[PDB]
Amino acid sequence: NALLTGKKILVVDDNIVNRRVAAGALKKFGAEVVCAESGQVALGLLQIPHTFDACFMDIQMPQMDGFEATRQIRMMEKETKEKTNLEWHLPILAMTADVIHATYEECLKSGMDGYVSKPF
Amino acid sequence: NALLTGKKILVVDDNIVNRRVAAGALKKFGAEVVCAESGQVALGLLQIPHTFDACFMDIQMPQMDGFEATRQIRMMEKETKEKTNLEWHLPILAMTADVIHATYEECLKSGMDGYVSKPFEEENLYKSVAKSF
Ligand SMILES: [K+]
Ligand SMILES: [K+]
Repeated sequence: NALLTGKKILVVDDNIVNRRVAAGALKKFGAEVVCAESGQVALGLLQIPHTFDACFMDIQMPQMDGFEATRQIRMMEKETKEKTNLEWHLPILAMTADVIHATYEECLKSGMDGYVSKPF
Repeated sequence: NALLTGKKILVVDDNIVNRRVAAGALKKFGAEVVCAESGQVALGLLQIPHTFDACFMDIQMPQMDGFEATRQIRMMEKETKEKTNLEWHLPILAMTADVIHATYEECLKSGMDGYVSKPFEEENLYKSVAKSF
């Protein structure tokens, strides 16, 4: 509960800056981190059984986005449930930062002066 | 005498709940509020010269979104500056909540267990230096 020692985290992101920064953040608390740059690579790493304890899922990726990739992880797990009678549920947290920042850049680009924080 | 007393706010939003909430809230601070359901209505209300002190701009609207409408509010001001030399710069604040809500609803629908709001900050950020050749 204080450190991530003994945990293995999958970071999926198609931005090399995100992959490097997330991994260093998680490694500073002792996580073993594996990075994937695409949904296909992530699905290949998540063949059941795998040893990952949690996954950070970039929602915006070409060819397969994070929603699709998640849908297929859940299909993989449902298949395993049916054939092994054990329930696999990898924790998956979406990484949305790049949808929100892109949104803020179009606001500024269009000429808006700011935005409402925690808006109406 | 309340905080926005004497101020007139244009709320542009195509969702009736936001219009009702934004306007009620702003009126409690003493603002006179006008609501618009579309960018075209907003552009019509912002004929220069106008009496609006601020504008809240829904970024996601059919037919004309808030970026477009903003883009044309700025052309109006630039045209005025060019032709009259008078400086108009309406304050425009983006309303982005419903884009974040939809994204968050899509995460749930796909099967994710949650989301990270704030991005990963890097540790030694202001610790970098400019090194000279
Ligand atoms: K991305
Ligand atoms: K909207």
